[PDB]
Amino acid sequence: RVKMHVKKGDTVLVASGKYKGRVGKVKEVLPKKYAVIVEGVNIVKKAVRVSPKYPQGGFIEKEAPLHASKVRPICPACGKPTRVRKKFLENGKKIRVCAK
Amino acid sequence: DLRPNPGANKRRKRVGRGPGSGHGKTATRGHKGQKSRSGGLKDPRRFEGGRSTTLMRLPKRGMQGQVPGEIKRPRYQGVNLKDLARFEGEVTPELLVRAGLLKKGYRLKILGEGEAKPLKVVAHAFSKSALEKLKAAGGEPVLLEA
Amino acid sequence: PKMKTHKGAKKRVKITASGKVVAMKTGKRHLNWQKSGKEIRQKGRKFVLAKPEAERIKLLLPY
Amino acid sequence: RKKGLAMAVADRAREGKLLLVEAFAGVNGKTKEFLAWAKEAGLDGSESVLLVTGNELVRRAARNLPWVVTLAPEGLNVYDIVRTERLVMDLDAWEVFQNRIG
RNA sequence: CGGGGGGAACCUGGGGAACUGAAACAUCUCAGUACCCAGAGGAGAGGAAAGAGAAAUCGACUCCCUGAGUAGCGGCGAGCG
RNA sequence: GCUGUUGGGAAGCAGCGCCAGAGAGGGUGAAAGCCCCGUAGGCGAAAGGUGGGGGGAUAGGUGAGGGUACCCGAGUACCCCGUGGUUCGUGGAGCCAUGGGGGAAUCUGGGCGGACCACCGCCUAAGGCUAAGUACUCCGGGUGACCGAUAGCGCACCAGUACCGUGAGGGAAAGGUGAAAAGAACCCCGGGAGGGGAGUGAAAUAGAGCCUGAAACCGUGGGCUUACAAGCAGUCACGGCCCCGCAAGGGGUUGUGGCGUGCCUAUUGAAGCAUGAGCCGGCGACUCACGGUCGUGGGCGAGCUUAAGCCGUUGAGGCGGAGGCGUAGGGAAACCGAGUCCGAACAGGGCGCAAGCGGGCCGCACGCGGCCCGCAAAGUCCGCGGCCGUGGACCCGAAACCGGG
RNA sequence: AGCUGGGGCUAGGAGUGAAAAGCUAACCGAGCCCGGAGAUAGCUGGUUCUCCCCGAAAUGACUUUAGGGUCAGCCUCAGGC
RNA sequence: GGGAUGACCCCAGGCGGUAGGGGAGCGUUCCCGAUGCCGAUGAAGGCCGACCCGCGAGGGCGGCUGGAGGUAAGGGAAGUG
RNA sequence: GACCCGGUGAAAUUGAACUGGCCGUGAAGAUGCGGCCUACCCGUGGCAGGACGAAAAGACCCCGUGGAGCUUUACUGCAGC
Ligand SMILES: [Mg+2]
Ligand SMILES: [Mg+2]
Ligand SMILES: [Mg+2]
Ligand SMILES: [Mg+2]
Ligand SMILES: [Mg+2]
Ligand SMILES: [Mg+2]
Ligand SMILES: [Mg+2]
Ligand SMILES: [Mg+2]
Ligand SMILES: [Mg+2]
Ligand SMILES: [Mg+2]
Ligand SMILES: [Mg+2]
Ligand SMILES: [Mg+2]
Ligand SMILES: [Mg+2]
Ligand SMILES: [Mg+2]
Ligand SMILES: [Mg+2]
Ligand SMILES: [Mg+2]
Ligand SMILES: [Mg+2]
Ligand SMILES: [Mg+2]
Ligand SMILES: [Mg+2]
Ligand SMILES: [Mg+2]
Ligand SMILES: [Mg+2]
Ligand SMILES: [Mg+2]
Ligand SMILES: [Mg+2]
Ligand SMILES: [Mg+2]
Ligand SMILES: [Mg+2]
Ligand SMILES: [Mg+2]
Ligand SMILES: [Mg+2]
Ligand SMILES: [Mg+2]
Ligand SMILES: [Mg+2]
Ligand SMILES: [Mg+2]
Ligand SMILES: [Mg+2]
Ligand SMILES: [Mg+2]
Ligand SMILES: [Mg+2]
Ligand SMILES: [Mg+2]
Ligand SMILES: [Mg+2]
Ligand SMILES: [Mg+2]
Ligand SMILES: [Mg+2]
Ligand SMILES: [Mg+2]
Ligand SMILES: [Mg+2]
Ligand SMILES: [Mg+2]
Ligand SMILES: [Mg+2]
Ligand SMILES: [Mg+2]
Ligand SMILES: [Mg+2]
Ligand SMILES: [Mg+2]
Ligand SMILES: [Mg+2]
Ligand SMILES: [Mg+2]
Ligand SMILES: [Mg+2]
Ligand SMILES: [Mg+2]
Ligand SMILES: [Mg+2]
Ligand SMILES: [Mg+2]
Ligand SMILES: [Mg+2]
Repeated sequence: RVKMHVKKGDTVLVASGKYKGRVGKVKEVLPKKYAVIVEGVNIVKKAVRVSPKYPQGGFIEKEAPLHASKVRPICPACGKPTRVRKKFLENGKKIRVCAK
Repeated sequence: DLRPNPGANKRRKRVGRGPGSGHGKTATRGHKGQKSRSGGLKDPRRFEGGRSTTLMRLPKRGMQGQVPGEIKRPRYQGVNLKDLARFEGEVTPELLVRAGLLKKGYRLKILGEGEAKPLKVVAHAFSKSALEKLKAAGGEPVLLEA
Repeated sequence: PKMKTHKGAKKRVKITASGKVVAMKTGKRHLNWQKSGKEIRQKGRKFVLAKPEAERIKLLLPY
Repeated sequence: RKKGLAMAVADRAREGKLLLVEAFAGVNGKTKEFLAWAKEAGLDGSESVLLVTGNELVRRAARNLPWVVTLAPEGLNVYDIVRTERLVMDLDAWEVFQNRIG
């Protein structure tokens, strides 16, 4: 609603910057930030050494959100924008000389 | 032509007059320098002194007007011969408005200086000198009122 | 907005074609008796100078 | 407003950058087409062109071209004429152009 | 069967000042403005002539432009119009 | 619309392509028509509001001559007294409304056309209803030669809040790390707050009321210089010292000598012991509209010009001659007119008028016919500027006055 | 003619007042708030960048005028002789 | 005066100056120019300069900072110093 | 209390200051001008002669055709009678 977009829980390419050319699976959509996740971009989160679940250690991070505009879908080829087909009754998205 | 230099020629001068700076119109402000320079005077035109201005002259130009208003009466508008010369045929009002003088001013009265010409002229009044010159070849449509 | 013409002027002055202010001579509305014929007689019309520009400004539109 | 309107066209004319036409071979308002016709007519896109025609189809044709200023004949102003290196006019536009002069 | 109460401005009606201007002031102006009160509405008012005004004329009312700062009103002052 | 390259990050730059009824704009690590949201264009409501705009259907309504002469809005018309409105202020004061007194008639009636009469003419009061065009903007949306956190609404932020006041009421300040918290785990000093290493980052004097970070103000270090001088603090000239430079030559400091009455305002007159200012930064004062009068750049010229509005576009302009100013001036006016007014006066006298052109240039009139010429004779319209009039009219400031609370 | 708690009434040309023009929410010869309102102020203060040319007055008449004004005189700018 | 008008050379004068009149400019915000041009090899802004150009208001050039905007030549508006 | 030490730490005012005396000068009462005479630099406790010391745009005086409270056989109105 007003904030829907291009991709979801599928395979994508990253034409971004530092991690250009990278390709990854389900990007856990936000979308209240227009970011995703993929398996790219990692950093080093300090993480204080508290017992809860990090009993003495601290310096492990997860996957950076990554602004959704920097990713592009890929199917039976490389990138390419996206088109929409009727499905003769329901509704589905197809590429441009490809599918879904 | 082109975007550059289409600019106003010679005298455009927008440069108004700002009075604020050591050079030009400082302090006082390009005039003033005393007091009674703040929001205005009283005119002068007619006003001030504390005297009689110049309302001592009497208005013998009587007949100011009664309350009901001015009296509706037919007003006449002149037009010398010099003008008319311009065109031939039969000159008439309406025909004169849809051209030069008159224009609704009501009631045409041809007259004065200029040479007459062989052409009928429909009017409402005629000066002596008009009837004269025109007798020497030319119209005379007078009377009207119908 | 839109100047108004001064009715006290129009009612007592008239502007000629050359642009000259003209008005009635003053001094004969109730002095008469021990005034010579020459006085009362010499009451026609007259000009005005320097004052007709300040004067003319009030008969703006009537021209 | 008359003279001005006239003197504009004049200048452009004298420079040799005026060009009234009729041969709008680029039919159905498609940018593609109009671009081809311009190529064969000498309008590469290196000079601003004030295209004034009463054909709504040729209107849509250009418009989107950064070097073309589309306009109908009744709306022919002098400002636009002076801000465009070249003047291409429809013949039907050159009609009302006359009529709008003394 | 209705009403009561509210709503930024805008509308109508009933009431309705003074500073100020007149280089003092009382007629006059500011002004039937500000403000109070009542009522009506997405609008209100007005509206089929006991009209206008001089044209053998026009043809309900309302709103814009001219008429026009004209005609006129005025301690014929300031000014109102 | 991919690849390449510089880069922390391409959308930049390079090569080679493509769309366009879409090249408005916004966002993505920087500046992108082709990555994202969109734009041109084209679709779409079961339900609820709106809606004669297009359809029908009801309610209601339509005639002619001749008679009678019954009806045609009552404490009303009309008259007087006291007032209000209109431009109308007692004025020659009508017309519309009405507080008091008196007080008719029904078309042979009755009001009006500016006191009142007489002709001529206009219209039917004392019952009521009636859309559209007009006004406004809490709300929605679109635009901006509108502001950009002292501006713009009082408020960009948890504001009509904190706070003041009994109360009515008054009423603020205060926005920003970064592309992304990756916002600093752990170690050292320390009770902590704070630092120092290390680490994230392109950048950390971008480290968290953190972008840039000026000035006043307070420090630490270095150079020059002061304890026999004295002065609106500077300035000119030599000298010494220290820096820069190859050197002529500059920069900084000031020992001695000369010369020297701050700034502003107000004033006849100030360094003044007359006003005002602690210092720094920012807000702060000749504007706008409508008329007028001069000058000016232009358009057209015996003419010039449009207002409201209609049609267009969606930063496009046309149309619209109702009207305005000028071509004639005098006279209070009737009126006449290049004249008019005072006057018996073709005496006088006051106001007014008496404008072309050098002439572009030849017809192959050895003319000026006419056209051309420039304001012109002569004026209008628009722009611009000076000043004036009316509005707060250059800005701040009263003691007071009135209305409602 | 006592002091005092609580509860009540009277107010802006109005109250109340063993009377001073006292008090009326720390200032009363007419309270306070908001509005008219940006009242008016012939008075005081202030009025911002640079350079070039010219360059005054502090007089006269009239003024409920006298520290303010209108006209003339004196400065400047453009056109003409 | 040379004419050659080329604003470029000569000759001779004038150039203290408050209120005021006049004439030239500088800089600030915004608009057309702009679907442009300048910019990460660093825009605006800030801190220095003994350098350059203007009589001057200013404008350039260079070094550090700064981190995303700025806008010529010619013209148009004004909350402009 | 003042005075010294330890702790916390205001204010009005303030053109800037490198702030001596006498004769004299000057808008006629000089740290600041002139001549001369004194005078090493910086402080603490104290006195108040001066800085026409601070504070409050003199409340006495005058001016303004400013305001307000009051009076009466000033003018003109109004309630009431
Ligand atoms: Mg797309
Ligand atoms: Mg200015
Ligand atoms: Mg100024
Ligand atoms: Mg001067
Ligand atoms: Mg002053
Ligand atoms: Mg004086
Ligand atoms: Mg005044
Ligand atoms: Mg285009
Ligand atoms: Mg009064
Ligand atoms: Mg009064
Ligand atoms: Mg008065
Ligand atoms: Mg209605
Ligand atoms: Mg009135
Ligand atoms: Mg790339
Ligand atoms: Mg590209
Ligand atoms: Mg009967
Ligand atoms: Mg009836
Ligand atoms: Mg009655
Ligand atoms: Mg009657
Ligand atoms: Mg009638
Ligand atoms: Mg604010
Ligand atoms: Mg409280
Ligand atoms: Mg930084
Ligand atoms: Mg930033
Ligand atoms: Mg030191
Ligand atoms: Mg020594
Ligand atoms: Mg000295
Ligand atoms: Mg004095
Ligand atoms: Mg003086
Ligand atoms: Mg002083
Ligand atoms: Mg002193
Ligand atoms: Mg003083
Ligand atoms: Mg002081
Ligand atoms: Mg005031
Ligand atoms: Mg009680
Ligand atoms: Mg009290
Ligand atoms: Mg109180
Ligand atoms: Mg008022
Ligand atoms: Mg001189
Ligand atoms: Mg004197
Ligand atoms: Mg000089
Ligand atoms: Mg701005
Ligand atoms: Mg800027
Ligand atoms: Mg300003
Ligand atoms: Mg102590
Ligand atoms: Mg000393
Ligand atoms: Mg002395
Ligand atoms: Mg001395
Ligand atoms: Mg001591
Ligand atoms: Mg003591
Ligand atoms: Mg005083």
